[PDB]
Amino acid sequence: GRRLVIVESPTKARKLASYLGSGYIVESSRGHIRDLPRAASDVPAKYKSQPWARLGVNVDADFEPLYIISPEKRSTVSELRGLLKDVDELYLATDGDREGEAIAWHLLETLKPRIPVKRMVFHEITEPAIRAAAEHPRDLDIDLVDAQETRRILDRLYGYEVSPVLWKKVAPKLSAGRVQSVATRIIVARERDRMAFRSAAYWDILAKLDASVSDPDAAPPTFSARLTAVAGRRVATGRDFDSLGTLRKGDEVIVLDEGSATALAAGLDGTQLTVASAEEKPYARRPYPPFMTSTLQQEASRKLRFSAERTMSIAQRLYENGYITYMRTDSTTLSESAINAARTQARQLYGDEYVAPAPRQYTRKVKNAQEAHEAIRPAGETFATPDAVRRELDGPNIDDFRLYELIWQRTVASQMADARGMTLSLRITGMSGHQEVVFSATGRTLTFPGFLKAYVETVDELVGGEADDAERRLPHLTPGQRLDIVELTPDGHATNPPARYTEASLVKALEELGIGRPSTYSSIIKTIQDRGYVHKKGSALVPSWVAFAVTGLLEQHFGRLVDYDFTAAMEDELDEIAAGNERRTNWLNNFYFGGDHGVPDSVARSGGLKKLVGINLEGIDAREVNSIKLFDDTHGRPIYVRVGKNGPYLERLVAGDTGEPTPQRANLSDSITPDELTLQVAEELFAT
Repeated sequence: GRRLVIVESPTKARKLASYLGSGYIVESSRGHIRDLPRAASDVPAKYKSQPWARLGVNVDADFEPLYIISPEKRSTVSELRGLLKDVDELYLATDGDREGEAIAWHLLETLKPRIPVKRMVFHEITEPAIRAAAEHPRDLDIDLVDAQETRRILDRLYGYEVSPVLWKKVAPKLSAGRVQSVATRIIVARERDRMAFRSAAYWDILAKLDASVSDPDAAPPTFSARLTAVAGRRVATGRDFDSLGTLRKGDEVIVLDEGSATALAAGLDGTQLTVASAEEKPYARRPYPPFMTSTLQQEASRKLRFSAERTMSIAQRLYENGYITYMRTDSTTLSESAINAARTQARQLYGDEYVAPAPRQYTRKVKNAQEAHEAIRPAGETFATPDAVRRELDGPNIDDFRLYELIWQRTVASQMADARGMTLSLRITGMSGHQEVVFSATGRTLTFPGFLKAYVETVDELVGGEADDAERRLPHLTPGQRLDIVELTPDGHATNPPARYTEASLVKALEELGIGRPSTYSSIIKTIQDRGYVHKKGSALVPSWVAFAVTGLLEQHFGRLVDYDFTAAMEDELDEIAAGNERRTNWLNNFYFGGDHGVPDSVARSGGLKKLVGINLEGIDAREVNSIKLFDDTHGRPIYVRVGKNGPYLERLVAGDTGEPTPQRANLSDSITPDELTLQVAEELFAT
């Protein structure tokens, strides 16, 4: 009575074997065992008579794939076949999402069992979860397998059609990547917005006011306020200017400068201000939901400074070793046992007052419940505390401890009571010579921390802002109360260009645009950095010059392929295949050959990928593709970056010795970010 069990990895195999016990042999497939051909030599002799076999897809026979065993996986397949000959049953215990379902399907196609097969699905590796899964197998879900295969074939066809354009028009060393190119466009577009941004100056007055002379119990006795109106005209702030430094077409404002702000402050010397309005308004802040993949990568990035790749590598270990639930999920739902476990831990650490009065369920509907239906949380019916786990995960496993702690803290905080406090507003009037001025101040208290004692989100380092537990205190004041002026400071400001993305804020955008999925956020972000499209300047993602070249080529000549809405619709359509609401063959025929289905003017409705890419490329001039226009110099001569074989350089045409146009050049490193290469910097590079 021997049973063979197959999982993706050796760590998972040892952990399952520890719970299944005697009579189970648990082996690892090392991931996928088959793939489309990667080179001519992968094509077996039987298929060398098929001209499509190297591409690996017969588009004329409903996109029939040629799956072959990768040469580095032959010995794995050979061992599994030999083991199979000596067992009475086969258990396939890969992940239950479409990736793991496709691996199970491939193992069946390759191993061809003559014995019963049980497909085991679980989202945490605990003795009760593994025992349950073995006793209650799931039927193989061919809709999941078809969705996985649709994406595999899509990626192969996309690469087959688009790569040669990139090679001919940009550089031979480039690889096509469809969703990668969209993420790169997001980053390029932001850099272009920063390059085109022009700042505007505006001034106000910062006042330090002292209320201790009027009300001796004022706490705090001093506070800050800013000038917000003059003679019934609102003072301009940074939000009132457009991206070129001109006022928006909204309500009238007055833009102060140094002179007018200083003159206003001067007319306020020796006078008192008067409280006009003072409001105290309660707020109640609900806890953050339990983690899903997107918010785990965002918070691990902002708080722990982990890259999304590092976070998912750590989470994989924590999952395979039994510490957390499955880490690729769009659910924030907790099981009844995990709600009760979190609520008990909160009570024991923070007291009855800090537990939510009723249990909190964050039942956000998941697009496919078959693939992952629980939040990322500590595994088991009772969560191991961090203190309990700190010893097991010390030394070289410190990353695992730190991410486990973050997950534990988030999960307990999700079952805690709302935070409470007061939002504070203050409107203050005075007179500067003949002109009435208004001063404004705001404030926020935290009278009850609630869940914030256990978890506070970290603000994005580039966007900035106030943390959810920060407090800004203001004394209690009454309309008509007099205030003395301690200090008056005319204060100068400039508008700021839109923030670059961090890894955290790019994940957030990929999720909100509907372009990323739990299984793809981190691989997109890692791949755009490894293939040289994007690099890191501190925590900021900065596009390289070749990213401008490739993004421009796609935008100018293949625009539907990098359109955010068309991309999100394709990702949604693949999900419909996974749910059994759309057919693999129908989808591939419509996308590749053209069809009457999908959103208006998509690749499919315009005639299909094959026709879209196969336009006349002679009109695409490689020289302009690899030329990024920056600006004219003071003589009106265009300056541009050229992406050469040896990397980028600055260029402009100038009068030679004969007076005819002559190239002047200056080589460029990624030390200079694109929005830093101003005209002034360019002239400096041209001098050397």
